[PDB]
Amino acid sequence: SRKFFVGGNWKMNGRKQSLGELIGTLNAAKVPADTEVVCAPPTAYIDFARQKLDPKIAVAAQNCYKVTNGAFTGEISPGMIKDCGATWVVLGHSERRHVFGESDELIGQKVAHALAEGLGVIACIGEKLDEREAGITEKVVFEQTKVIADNVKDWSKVVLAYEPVWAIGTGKTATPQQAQEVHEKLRGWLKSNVSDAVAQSTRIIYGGSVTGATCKELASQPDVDGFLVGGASLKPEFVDIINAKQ
Amino acid sequence: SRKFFVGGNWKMNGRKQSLGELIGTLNAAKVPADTEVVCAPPTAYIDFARQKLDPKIAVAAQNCYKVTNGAFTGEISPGMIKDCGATWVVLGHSERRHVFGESDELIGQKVAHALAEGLGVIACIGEKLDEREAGITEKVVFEQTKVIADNVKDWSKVVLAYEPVWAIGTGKTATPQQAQEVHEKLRGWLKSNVSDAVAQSTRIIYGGSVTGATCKELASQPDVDGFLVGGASLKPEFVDIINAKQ
Ligand SMILES: O=P(O)(O)OC[C@H](O)CO
Ligand SMILES: O=P(O)(O)OC[C@H](O)CO
Ligand SMILES: [Br-]
Ligand SMILES: [Br-]
Repeated sequence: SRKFFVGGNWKMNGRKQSLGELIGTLNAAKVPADTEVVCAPPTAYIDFARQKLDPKIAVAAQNCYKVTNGAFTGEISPGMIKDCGATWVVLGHSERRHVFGESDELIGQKVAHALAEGLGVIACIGEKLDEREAGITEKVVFEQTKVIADNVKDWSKVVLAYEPVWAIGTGKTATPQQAQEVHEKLRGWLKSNVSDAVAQSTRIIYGGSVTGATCKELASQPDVDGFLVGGASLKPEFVDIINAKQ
Repeated sequence: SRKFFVGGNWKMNGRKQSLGELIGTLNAAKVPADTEVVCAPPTAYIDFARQKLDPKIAVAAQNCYKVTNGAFTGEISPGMIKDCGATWVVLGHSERRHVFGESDELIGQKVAHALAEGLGVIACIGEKLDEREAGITEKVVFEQTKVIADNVKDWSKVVLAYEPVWAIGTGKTATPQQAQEVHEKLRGWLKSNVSDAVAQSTRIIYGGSVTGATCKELASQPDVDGFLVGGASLKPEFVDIINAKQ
């Protein structure tokens, strides 16, 4: 079976004192069996966080660029992420796509480079409000997933994260059934376009709203394999989400 | 007189071993009198670099966002930069504007927030090839400088960096006279729109091509107050640029 996967995306939050406190709480949690936990600190704290987190929890960068070095003020490369002791990167997050304008083409190029350099990738996909309302959820997320898949040589290194962007900051609520419906369609895409084996083994994690009170029900959806958690990842509640299958 | 200012923008280059070596070379340089030196490491290495650089050299972040915390995967805030021991940030660099799409509006908002939080800002301006060819250099760089100035409460915390984007990756060469001409126009803008005192005291540094062989002549231009150095900042040659007024 697919190992349950819980990522905590700290986004642009934290300073050393409060992140050290958060890390103490996470280090003290008992990670259940067949559960994989990854935390993504702000870029200025990747090295700091990796030093303080126990190795039972992996560290991800929140983003990277598509070449190993160059004239890209403000960027970091996979080589730097590895040099700081992290082993994952989040790519294609909805904030990168829709606040910072990152294109599918660029995201695919980043995926190829990060994977070639030995990182795991949490590759994020999701449709916006206008896309959902127009009925093109499948067309959008299938094209996003195709670009990712076109840049993957080794699917063991990839986790897909579905973000219901249409239900984040819009007034719409995504129900667990609506989440499950998209996850099933994505898994069917993998079966038809990559292979049945890849479809059965790839974790597809949910990146919409999740709390301690809702995580059990979401995790019980048959095609939801874990979470990419936003705000709750900064709080002790994150430990309850780690235990959503318990 | 205006203190000569030399910034080294390492861009997306370096790993701990080679950056430690570079830092050893810079620590061993004798900084001449009335010369201010600032180095901008990749974001993953701000803290590392500040720990290894002697305090005679300041550390800058290569970019930041416009609020202190929030849902901005891949960003860092001024509060995090200060928490890592850095005291400057580079804002508006041509790669952020023209590779990553950062608007003037956003740059002004970042300037206001970084300054309010106590950082110094190296605020970058410059016109592209099509703008130069259309004869609108002044209109472009004056509007960029106006947005910056509209977000400055304390000009002692600001350095302006002119980047001749029209002469970077285009086949065009900016001559020292062409650089001086723009720096003079920018200083005249400050006189007419801020105050004569601000015009006389604000460093306007050159962000075009500079090497050990050309730095003396550029630094001798009357309105060129130093450099924001790109590739040479990764090499021992950077020490010769520090000494361009000697
Ligand atoms: O970036 P989000 O997740 O806050 O939502 C972005 C939407 O596309 C709004 O344009
Ligand atoms: O970002 P530069 O400095 O390499 O030049 C960008 C130009 O605007 C090309 O569009
Ligand atoms: Br805080
Ligand atoms: Br390297």
